[PDB]
Amino acid sequence: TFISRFAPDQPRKGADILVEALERQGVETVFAYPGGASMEIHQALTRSSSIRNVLPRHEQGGVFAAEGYARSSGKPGICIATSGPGATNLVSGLADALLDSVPLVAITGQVPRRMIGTDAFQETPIVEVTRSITKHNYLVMDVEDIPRIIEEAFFLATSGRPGPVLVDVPKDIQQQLAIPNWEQAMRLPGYMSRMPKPPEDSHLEQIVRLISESKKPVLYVGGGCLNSSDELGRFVELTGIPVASTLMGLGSYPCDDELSLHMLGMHGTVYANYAVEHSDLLLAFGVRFDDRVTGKLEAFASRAKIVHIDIDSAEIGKNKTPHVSVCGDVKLALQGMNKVLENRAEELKLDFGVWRNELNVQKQKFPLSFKTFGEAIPPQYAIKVLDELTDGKAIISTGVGQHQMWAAQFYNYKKPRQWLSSGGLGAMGFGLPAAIGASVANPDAIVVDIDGDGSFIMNVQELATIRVENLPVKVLLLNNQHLGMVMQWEDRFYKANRAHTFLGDPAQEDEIFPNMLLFAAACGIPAARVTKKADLREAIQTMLDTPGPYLLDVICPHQEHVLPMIPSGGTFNDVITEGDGR
Amino acid sequence: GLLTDEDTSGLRSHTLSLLVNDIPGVLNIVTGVFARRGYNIQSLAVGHAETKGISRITTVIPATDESVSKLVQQLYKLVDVHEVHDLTHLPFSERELMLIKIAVNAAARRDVLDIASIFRAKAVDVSDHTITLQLTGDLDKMVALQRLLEPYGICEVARTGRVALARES
Amino acid sequence: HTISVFVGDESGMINRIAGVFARRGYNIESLAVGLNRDKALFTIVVCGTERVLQQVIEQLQKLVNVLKVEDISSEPQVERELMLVKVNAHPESRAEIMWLVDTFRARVVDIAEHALTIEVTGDPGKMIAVERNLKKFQIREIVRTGKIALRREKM
Amino acid sequence: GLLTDEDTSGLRSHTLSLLVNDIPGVLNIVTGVFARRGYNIQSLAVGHAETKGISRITTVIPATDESVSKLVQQLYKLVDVHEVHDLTHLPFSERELMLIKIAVNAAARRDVLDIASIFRAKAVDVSDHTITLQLTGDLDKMVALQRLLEPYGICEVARTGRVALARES
Amino acid sequence: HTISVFVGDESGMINRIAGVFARRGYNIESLAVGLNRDKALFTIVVCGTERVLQQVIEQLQKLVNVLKVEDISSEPQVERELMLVKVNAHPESRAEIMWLVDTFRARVVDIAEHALTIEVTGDPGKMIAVERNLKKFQIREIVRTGKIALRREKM
Ligand SMILES: Cc1cc2nc3c(=O)[nH]c(=O)nc-3n(C[C@H](O)[C@H](O)[C@H](O)COP(=O)(O)OP(=O)(O)OC[C@H]3O[C@@H](n4cnc5c(N)ncnc54)[C@H](O)[C@@H]3O)c2cc1C
Ligand SMILES: Cc1ncc(C[n+]2csc(CCOP(=O)(O)OP(=O)(O)O)c2C)c(N)n1
Ligand SMILES: [Mg+2]
Repeated sequence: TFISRFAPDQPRKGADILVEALERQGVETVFAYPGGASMEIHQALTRSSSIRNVLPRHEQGGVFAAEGYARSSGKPGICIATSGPGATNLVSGLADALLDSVPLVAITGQVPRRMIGTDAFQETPIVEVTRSITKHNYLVMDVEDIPRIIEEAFFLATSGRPGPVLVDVPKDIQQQLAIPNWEQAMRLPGYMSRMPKPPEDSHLEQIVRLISESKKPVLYVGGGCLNSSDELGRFVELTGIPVASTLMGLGSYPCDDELSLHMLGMHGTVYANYAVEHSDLLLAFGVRFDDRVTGKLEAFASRAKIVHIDIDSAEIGKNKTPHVSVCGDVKLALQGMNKVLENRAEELKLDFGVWRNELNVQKQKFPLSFKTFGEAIPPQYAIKVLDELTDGKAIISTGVGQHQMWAAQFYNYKKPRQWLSSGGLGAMGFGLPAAIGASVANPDAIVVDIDGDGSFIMNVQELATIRVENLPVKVLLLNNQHLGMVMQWEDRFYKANRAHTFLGDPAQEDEIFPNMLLFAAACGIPAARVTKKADLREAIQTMLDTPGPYLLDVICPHQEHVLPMIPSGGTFNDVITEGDGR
Repeated sequence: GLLTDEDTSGLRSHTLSLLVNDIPGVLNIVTGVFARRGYNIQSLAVGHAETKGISRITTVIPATDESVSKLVQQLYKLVDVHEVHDLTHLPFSERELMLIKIAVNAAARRDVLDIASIFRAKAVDVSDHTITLQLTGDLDKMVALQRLLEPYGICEVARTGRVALARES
Repeated sequence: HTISVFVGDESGMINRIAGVFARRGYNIESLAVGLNRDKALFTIVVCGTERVLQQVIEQLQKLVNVLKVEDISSEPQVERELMLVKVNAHPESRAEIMWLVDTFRARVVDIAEHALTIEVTGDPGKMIAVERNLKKFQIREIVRTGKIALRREKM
Repeated sequence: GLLTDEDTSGLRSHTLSLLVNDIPGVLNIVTGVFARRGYNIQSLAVGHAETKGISRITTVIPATDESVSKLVQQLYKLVDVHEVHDLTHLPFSERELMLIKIAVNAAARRDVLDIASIFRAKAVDVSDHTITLQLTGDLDKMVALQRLLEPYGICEVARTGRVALARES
Repeated sequence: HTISVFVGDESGMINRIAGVFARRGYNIESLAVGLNRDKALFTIVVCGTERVLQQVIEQLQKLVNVLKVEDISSEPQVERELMLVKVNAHPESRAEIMWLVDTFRARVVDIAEHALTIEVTGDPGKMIAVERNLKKFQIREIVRTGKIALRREKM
């Protein structure tokens, strides 16, 4: 039973129909940059207290907060932008949630429907701009079918590969007064034809008929186990396969058990690449098999037999050819995998100690070491410092780049969605606004954050959102005055130059740029600035007890580079062995 | 530069019979996928299917069936697509009208309509400035007429693109 | 309210075109296009007023690849629309589709015992006949090309 | 030397409708008899009969019916022959297609298709180099067209040989 | 996988030809030939791979009388195959073979009260239609010539 804010037969502004239809899905936090054209929905918000406006400081910060609330809860996050230019700034985060497969909903105003696309004022035909980068768009032309498409949006947000749905409403639609006809069905006829049915064990038979055939398995898990809390851990409790977790799957397998292969691929852990490029059956639970993990299409575990479980039918065979393939919701089909294979628990193989012996001799022979050149803090140490101090579970946001994988390869994750990424979009500036939404998905819980020196700056505006919303974000700044990802891509691609990698001021290159203390002190937030390891455990000690938010500022050494890095279309033969910036 | 060019097929040339809703922008959501999958669309012809309220797009894509399997399920990722049918590995009707205006004189108009009588082209409109044929059938009969009407004073060949249904026979 | 578009050297020529009816919010009634290596002649009918038709004949020329847009509506056209209807070929009811494809004067390309396929061609007035008159027999799957127009040229 | 010659009949010219199995070499067992009985085979056209699994050969042999009675029972000495029918002393349909490519110019192509319109010859393929008729009917209409297309630039007359069934009328 | 053969002055020209598919063990799918006093144009489709097709286009030139063998398969051909079907002409079921010979557009040469004879001509796709579509009426005796091909010649 929905607690209706008003009468069920009140002909009112469509934003009232809209904002009730959000709470009728059961959502509680929006991100609503205010409306010179989406005006009524912020007005209809203010007559509600079940929904919360975390009003961002930028709409790209807003949609990344709508990312950050989505992929730190699993509830489909809702941004609201103003029409036109506000909606153009979603196009960042909508391109995140499609590539990162994140259930997002983007409500946005449009202009009057008598003025749509007329080269009008405050207009961007964003229903047609973001056609290529969302799961669905909407351009509703009546009040009576506003919650038709809204429940269809949250259908399309939850169902299939969970994508973003930009849902647009014209300004004169909410300024048109009509009655909410609530319970009408999903006008969604084609999507039910591939609304993915539960794949039964007869389809999973040729997985488990090949589990015993598998001598060298690997558990190539990723963003499809984003709902698998312990179901993947139950699966490895049943059969014991060494994992290979990607970035949206970092957390899914709690990466501190015996098969602790953190991240695989071209930038992963080199001993998980050894785990994946030596298998005879590449078992995959929810991965998109991209270029910067596979390297080559045909040589990425060429000696394996790919099985690949996805909710998305189109993903199956998209980047990588599968040997035998089965669709279906993984966490549902894992409950139809582990809770059915107990009849075969005395029948199945479990003979992977000779495969667990391969990783053990190559765990330490292929290590996760660093170079403490003097005392300039290895950030790869500083995240092993993090889980030494963050008391275990920590919901962590990241920007992207060299500092992205430093959280990946060097934090011991304990739960999916207690981790944020942009691996698909690879969005710089995603980090700190992802800490905004994570601090309302899991508000009281530890929302620690890390950001690079530019990606912190690239969305530094949403620092002001924190003090307004009292969020306890714990943001680290892995500063190196440098575009930290592509400076290694100078070296290992072509040349050891410094071609526009230097982010800092060349007049004060030895000094900090910019002064992130006086960033947080500008928005009144407490801050720090770290370069030495003695204060490193001290600063996080000051961080996790700080009331409300906290910033700090480690200094990454500007010439420190990460294994591995292959050119696109590569194998583990083409690994780099020790690449630095010196 | 007057006439549309010769033929709309290569070697690969897969045909996909889309079946989408009658959304006002539903073409742009569908060829939006052909663009965003890096496919040239060699020919396309949309129209309203048997259930009035949905559409039907018949496309021609130069892609091998490995890449088409990266499209038929990828076109399923669209919301409005009810079904796609890779007709190219099936026997299928391939009929396409082709309105060919040809500028002719009086005596040459005799030596055009006979060719139009060969192809069962109903010469839909004639003047003294010109005659406009309208032939229909497979694309080989389309390209045969245009290969044979290039000797004559052709004008705007307003074609329509390959339209298909897989025959049961 | 119909438009013929001639476009030049690009790929995804339709995406420029079918965008700028959707992003302009002006609905296409139908469309078809004979694409080639560099040339394509669209034929687009847009169910709008002549005022908004005057916009989109020039707003489609805000696109770059368009060599020519001509609103062909005012001319005496030849609107010819093909419709490869696949009809249920049950011989209890096939027996009258015989003349009811002879009336519309269309070939029948492929026949099965329960599915025959006809090739109705021409005036959309005659096409909406078949979409209604042959709807009285159970239709498997109508596929139809878009309405194509040309100038009935005299001087 | 391009065209096939004029006609496939003499005075005697018996026709035998064979009815043989669909053995892969079953033609060579049948014309093996026409050779080993010293018969020239004036025309022959094989094909699959009404029961899919058997064939049907329609032959033309210049032999009088005394010598044909030394063949119809002699063809019965073959194993695969189910029946032979001496159709020549019966009324029988005698239809034979005849694909006649003719090299023509533009104006002469007018003065060919009209002749093809006389014989109800569907001009199956046309170019500017040539036109290829396809007429069908009795062999007299076959030889009449080839006697009338020898004035034109004929090309490979890909005939098919007399095909027969004895009419019940 | 089809072959056109032009042969010279001998008798029993077919015996050289129909031998060297049997004695080579490579099955003919169909055959027909317009023999004359010295000339004959075979048209042989051999259901084999293009490798073994490459053999028999030259192994038939191991015969002496063959003036020319051309594998016509790669060309755009005109495969036209006649099929003088004699159909049971019962007027309860004759009444629909009327249009079902008009669809395939064939003359009907001789009619009796229980046996009519049609003359279906052309594409083997259209011929296997009649062999299936008119199989739904009781067929007395199909006789068919072999598929005949020619070059759709352009330069
Ligand atoms: C510069 C850079 C370098 C990188 N290097 C690497 C690397 O070396 N190795 C590596 O592994 N990653 C790397 N990444 C990250 C990588 O780009 C993404 O993590 C990966 O492409 C997407 O994650 P995923 O495929 O595992 O899951 P996602 O793509 O995020 O989603 C899982 C996939 O399976 C299916 N799925 C989605 N939802 C569900 C569901 N609810 N149930 C079942 N199935 C579902 C979907 O089809 C989806 O495609 C890098 C990223 C960047 C930006
Ligand atoms: C706007 C944008 N530009 C460029 C990139 C590609 N890119 C990702 S990270 C990166 C450099 C990394 O800098 P930063 O994100 O601040 O973290 P760092 O590794 O320097 O600590 C680049 C060039 C991107 N994802 N987004
Ligand atoms: Mg940085």
